[PDB]
Amino acid sequence: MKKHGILNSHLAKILADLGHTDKIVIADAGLPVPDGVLKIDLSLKPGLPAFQDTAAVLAEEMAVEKVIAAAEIKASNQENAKFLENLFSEQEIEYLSHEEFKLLTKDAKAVIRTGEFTPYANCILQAGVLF
Amino acid sequence: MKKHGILNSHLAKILADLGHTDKIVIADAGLPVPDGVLKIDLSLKPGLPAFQDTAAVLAEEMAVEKVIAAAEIKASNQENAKFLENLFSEQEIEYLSHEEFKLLTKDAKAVIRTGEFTPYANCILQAGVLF
Amino acid sequence: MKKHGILNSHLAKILADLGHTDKIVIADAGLPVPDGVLKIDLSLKPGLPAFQDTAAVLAEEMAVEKVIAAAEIKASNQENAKFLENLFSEQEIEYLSHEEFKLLTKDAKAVIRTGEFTPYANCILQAGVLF
Amino acid sequence: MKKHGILNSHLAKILADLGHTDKIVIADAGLPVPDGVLKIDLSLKPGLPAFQDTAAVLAEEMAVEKVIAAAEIKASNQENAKFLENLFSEQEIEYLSHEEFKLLTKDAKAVIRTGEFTPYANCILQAGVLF
Amino acid sequence: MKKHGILNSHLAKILADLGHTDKIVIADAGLPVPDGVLKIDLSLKPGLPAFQDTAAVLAEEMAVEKVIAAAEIKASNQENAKFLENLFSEQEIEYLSHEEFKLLTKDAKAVIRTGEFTPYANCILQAGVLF
Amino acid sequence: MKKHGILNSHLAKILADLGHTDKIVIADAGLPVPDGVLKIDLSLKPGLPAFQDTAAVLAEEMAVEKVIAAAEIKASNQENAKFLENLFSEQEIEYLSHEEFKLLTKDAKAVIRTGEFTPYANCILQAGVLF
Amino acid sequence: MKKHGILNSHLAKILADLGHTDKIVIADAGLPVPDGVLKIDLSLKPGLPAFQDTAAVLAEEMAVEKVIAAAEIKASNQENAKFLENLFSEQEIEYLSHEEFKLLTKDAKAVIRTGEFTPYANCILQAGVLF
Amino acid sequence: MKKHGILNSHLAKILADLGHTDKIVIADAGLPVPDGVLKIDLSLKPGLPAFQDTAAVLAEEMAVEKVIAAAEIKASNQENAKFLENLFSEQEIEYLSHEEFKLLTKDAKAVIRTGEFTPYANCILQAGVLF
Amino acid sequence: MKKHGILNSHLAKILADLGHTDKIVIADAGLPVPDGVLKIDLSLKPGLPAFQDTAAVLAEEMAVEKVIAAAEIKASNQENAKFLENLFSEQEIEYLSHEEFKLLTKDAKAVIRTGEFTPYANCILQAGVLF
Amino acid sequence: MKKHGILNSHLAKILADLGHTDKIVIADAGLPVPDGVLKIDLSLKPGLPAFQDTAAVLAEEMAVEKVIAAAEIKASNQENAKFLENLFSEQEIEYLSHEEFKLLTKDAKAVIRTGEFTPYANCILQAGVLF
Ligand SMILES: O[C@@H]1[C@H](O)[C@H](O)CO[C@H]1O
Ligand SMILES: O[C@@H]1[C@H](O)[C@H](O)CO[C@H]1O
Ligand SMILES: O[C@@H]1[C@H](O)[C@H](O)CO[C@H]1O
Ligand SMILES: O[C@@H]1[C@H](O)[C@H](O)CO[C@H]1O
Ligand SMILES: O[C@@H]1[C@H](O)[C@H](O)CO[C@H]1O
Ligand SMILES: O[C@@H]1[C@H](O)[C@H](O)CO[C@H]1O
Ligand SMILES: O[C@@H]1[C@H](O)[C@H](O)CO[C@H]1O
Ligand SMILES: O[C@@H]1[C@H](O)[C@H](O)CO[C@H]1O
Ligand SMILES: O[C@@H]1[C@H](O)[C@H](O)CO[C@H]1O
Ligand SMILES: O[C@@H]1[C@H](O)[C@H](O)CO[C@H]1O
Ligand SMILES: [Cl-]
Ligand SMILES: [Cl-]
Ligand SMILES: [Cl-]
Ligand SMILES: [Cl-]
Repeated sequence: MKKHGILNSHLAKILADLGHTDKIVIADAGLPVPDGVLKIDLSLKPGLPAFQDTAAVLAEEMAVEKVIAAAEIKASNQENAKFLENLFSEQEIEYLSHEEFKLLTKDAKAVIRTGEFTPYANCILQAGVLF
Repeated sequence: MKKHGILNSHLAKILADLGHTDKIVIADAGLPVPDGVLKIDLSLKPGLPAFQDTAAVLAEEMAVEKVIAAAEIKASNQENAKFLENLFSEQEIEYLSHEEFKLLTKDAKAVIRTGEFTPYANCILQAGVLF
Repeated sequence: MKKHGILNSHLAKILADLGHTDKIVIADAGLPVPDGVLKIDLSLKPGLPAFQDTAAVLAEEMAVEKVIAAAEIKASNQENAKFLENLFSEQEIEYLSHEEFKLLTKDAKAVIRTGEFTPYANCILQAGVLF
Repeated sequence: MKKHGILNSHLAKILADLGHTDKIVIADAGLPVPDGVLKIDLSLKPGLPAFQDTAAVLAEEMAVEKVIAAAEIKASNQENAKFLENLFSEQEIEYLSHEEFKLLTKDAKAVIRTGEFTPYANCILQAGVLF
Repeated sequence: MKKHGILNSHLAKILADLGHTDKIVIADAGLPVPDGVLKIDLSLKPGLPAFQDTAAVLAEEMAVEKVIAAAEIKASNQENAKFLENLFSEQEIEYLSHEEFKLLTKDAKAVIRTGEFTPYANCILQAGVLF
Repeated sequence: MKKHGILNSHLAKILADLGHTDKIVIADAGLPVPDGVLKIDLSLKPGLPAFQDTAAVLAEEMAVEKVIAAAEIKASNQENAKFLENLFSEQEIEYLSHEEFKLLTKDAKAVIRTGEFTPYANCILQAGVLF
Repeated sequence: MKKHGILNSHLAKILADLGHTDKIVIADAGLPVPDGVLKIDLSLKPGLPAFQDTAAVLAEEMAVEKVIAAAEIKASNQENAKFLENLFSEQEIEYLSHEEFKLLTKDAKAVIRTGEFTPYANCILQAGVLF
Repeated sequence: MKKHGILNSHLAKILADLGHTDKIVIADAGLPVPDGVLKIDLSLKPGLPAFQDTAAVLAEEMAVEKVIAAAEIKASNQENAKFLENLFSEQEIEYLSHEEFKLLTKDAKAVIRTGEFTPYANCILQAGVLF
Repeated sequence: MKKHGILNSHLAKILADLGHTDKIVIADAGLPVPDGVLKIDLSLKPGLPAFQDTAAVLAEEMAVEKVIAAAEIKASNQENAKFLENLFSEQEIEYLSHEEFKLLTKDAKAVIRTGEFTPYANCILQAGVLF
Repeated sequence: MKKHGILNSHLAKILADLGHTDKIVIADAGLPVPDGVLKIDLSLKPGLPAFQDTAAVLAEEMAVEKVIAAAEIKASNQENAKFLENLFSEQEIEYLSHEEFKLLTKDAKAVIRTGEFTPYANCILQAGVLF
């Protein structure tokens, strides 16, 4: 067995190919996935796994230089919005309209679907560099 | 969005094709997957999701006529062994040696990998019929 | 066997991947299917299954926020036009010319072909969200 | 549009390649489909389409020289057992145990899944020749 | 064996998927086939099969709404040109320059190559509707 | 255009790869095709193209060292049986039961389906060598 | 074995699909091949096979109506330039700059790589028609 | 970028899928790779990378329960044989003849080719379990 | 461009993957190629390229450990037989019956077709090791 | 085994297809790889293989007519910037902004990932010609 890194086999393969500026998406159960973008569905049931649990694991296994989210999250999901601001305190966090956000997901290497059943609980993690 | 059934998109597709006697495997993080058998990895980190949570969701979404498990589970994982006996009280539960168990997984339609980090926490669910 | 959700295996797989705003098409026996769009043909013979039977089952298994149809349906197929109004009384219904309608089918995740042999008996169901 | 023959596009493609002795299977909603065998699911809901309706359409679009069903159908599904005898008057009807029946389906060019929710409502149609 | 419809298996598959306005092309031995368009070659030797024989069969198995040919056919192949006018008396026959004709072939579902060794013996059949 | 050789593009490709002892099959409209063997269907309608016309073209474009046919052809299809004897007078002709003939088609590089509607009008052409 | 036509199996397949105006390229060892264009490499070692030998065989097996070559060939490779003029005296020969020549290879059905080690020893053969 | 685990992207994907008892092979530049086994070639030039460098990195990123090597390594490659003994001092090391060794490579998930130019410098690492 | 090694791109790819004991076949124009074995056809016309020319090039670019040919070559092709003996003076040359020779070709990584039009001008080159 | 040329099997296949002006990229561990471009990862651990070592091997196995690097390398990576100037003395070295550089990589036939952990250690080698 693999000794280090993320436990999920599908996710390990995606992280392995990440280069500077590549993007991956963490999404709630309702975000549509653009045609041609790989979808890894980790959901089991509503709320499992949660957006917070998934984002935390990725933050620990991936070098993130920037986080992108939809402005709407501040209005309909303060709970998760705060979590995001706290988790990525050192990184740059940009808010765009949800419409623009969706547009940006077309360039993602993958969309990770969580079981999160709350509004606009989605974010784009942009890969940094280790040197 | 889909109104009923299992939330996970990968799993929904597998359940959709199940016919009487078809088998699927729920497995801990260490079970090897036979070549040619589809692998759906739901693990996020050790213990998430747990064997119990995964087995419970499947029991509710799939008609199971028989459950197969390795005798070794009774010796090294009484906790999960009891859970299994309780969850599938109405179904037939058969214990085989772990070696035989692995052999049977070659005929499964899929292996669902959980984040369970305890010994022999694996079982084979054999599909029943609705009429 | 799968206990909940739509009975058709091909359809279950499509519903499983629907995200907010994704579209699927229910078509009569004559609608052309754009290249690149998956076609699931349920027809057996003229009139079986009917547009009404198909649309009703889908309404029960999918959360629809908007319905789109060709304006020509009102004048050439009153029975079915009324059926739609009644079935999706709570959703927004939009009428476009058949020409524009056909153009929209290019973005659909799938086209479900029925055995319907009456004019303009087609519609686009746009997925809503569960939270 | 195609003027003659069966309406279903998927089925038309299967019938087109049929040669003397090739086999296709008409199945109820529970029959498991062997790996590698093409599956065409026409089901919409329990009981639609019915085994009888599907078998009737195939009978008039395909030259059948022999029908094969499971003996169990005579005891558990007398109504559909009679339908077959009546529908395939001139053809040779052979009965086998359900187990042997399933073995034969591995050689089928395709399995057509109906919405039939009654025990052992399955049969294999063996293609005849037109000269 | 298949009881009704066109005898050729490849062609039956093409006709089965035809929807209103879909196009197929019947070509002589020299017409180039655009990249991406399926080619079904029925030629055996020069003159076999003939343009006329192939067109006659398709006219009988397909609902033709409109026929398109190159104006050059009237100048260099009056024999086949007259044939076309008579075979499709009831349908609309449009003449375009051979150059425009070729551009339209790129939208066809298939090109059927015949053994015809006479100039401009090509035509596009546009599918109609059965209701 | 290609100046020499067989006119049919599909067949030209198969002949191009023939080595000493490779086999191709010419079949009537009813011969079943083993799974995995390429099928090139040249049929248009019953009797077109005929078994005789197809065999004659192949004989002229391929170096045949041996011909294999079913014994049943001599009694059930005298006309074609005589034709085969005349066309391949130089080569060795071997007659096997039809059942044994069919097993042999498993090793063929391709089965050419003709429009022939007369019994046992099939034969295997075994490639010879040009030096 | 195939009695007539070009000996190379790869090339025989390309010639079989040629229609009026289709193009194939004969190249020296250095010509780059555009992505998506089939490359058939016949080279063995420098000078084997030569540009001249390859062009001569193709000229005898393909109906060429036009030849296109880079203007630079006349000054940098006089020997081959003369050869091209002699071999294709009947057909139309057009000279374009090498850069423009390369853009043209994008539309070729295939690039045949020879062992030629002399500059600008490339040419495009445009298919003619046999009637 | 991925923060933890093995640096090589191809290798990370292989490690991610390892289950208990799965095998991977580290090979010198001359070992033949069985058909069907994925080959990841890390060689740059003779001696780079070395067997020792490769084996050491893998030992750090993978939980190995058993090592298998060819007995011939002890006599023909003492330096490397000793290196293995030392590196995997805590694991079980099994020596088979090179012939039997090669047979075992057929079951490997992958063969990692190094730039090692010394005799029998190959080994099979058998994955252990983390709990 | 590639500076060193064999000039042919297809062949370079085959040589690159060769491991100790791997086999490639050099064949005359009539040798049949087993299903599943890659065929690289270098033939242009009869006699070009010659068996001798092709074998000479491979001998120079590949480390040959053993050579296998059919005994029949000594009887019907003494010229090429002597060539082989001289070219591979240092290597082991084994003669088997042509029938056994053919069975061994099924294990080859590739068959290289030459333009050789003389009997039994075929041979299997078994790869050696560079250390 | 292959006697001459680069040792890496993956790289050998890429070099084999190189034509005049084709490009390959040598990258550090952080460079993102455009979609559709082949990625060959040689990295083993940070610093192995090094940018210099990889570039040196490619230089002697590939005819390079022009090198392209990012201007940023001169300021952030002076050591590797000098290496390049020194290694490619005769070749033309062009510098562009890192952004323009990345755009050019979309046209590369492949990206070779090294274990180089230093800023802007990337370069594009443009293939020259051998005559
Ligand atoms: O689920 C997503 C969003 O988070 C929001 O709920 C709107 O619909 C989808 O786009
Ligand atoms: O992880 C599984 C078992 O559950 C046990 O831990 C032994 O190794 C694997 O087969
Ligand atoms: O069948 C469809 C329509 O419903 C109408 O019948 C016109 O032709 C097709 O576009
Ligand atoms: O559904 C089929 C049978 O008809 C019976 O119900 C038993 O299970 C399946 O094999
Ligand atoms: O064969 C076709 C035409 O019918 C005409 O002969 C001109 O060349 C091809 O385009
Ligand atoms: O069509 C073939 C035979 O020629 C015969 O007609 C019997 O059925 C098929 O096997
Ligand atoms: O090899 C070709 C040309 O013939 C010329 O040598 C220049 O480089 C390539 O484009
Ligand atoms: O390279 C391998 C071995 O390590 C040994 O060198 C013999 O040849 C191959 O099998
Ligand atoms: O061409 C080959 C042989 O070399 C011999 O000519 C016999 O036929 C084929 O098997
Ligand atoms: O790794 C590369 C560069 O060399 C630099 O480190 C910036 O990120 C990537 O583009
Ligand atoms: Cl990892
Ligand atoms: Cl479902
Ligand atoms: Cl039909
Ligand atoms: Cl090489």
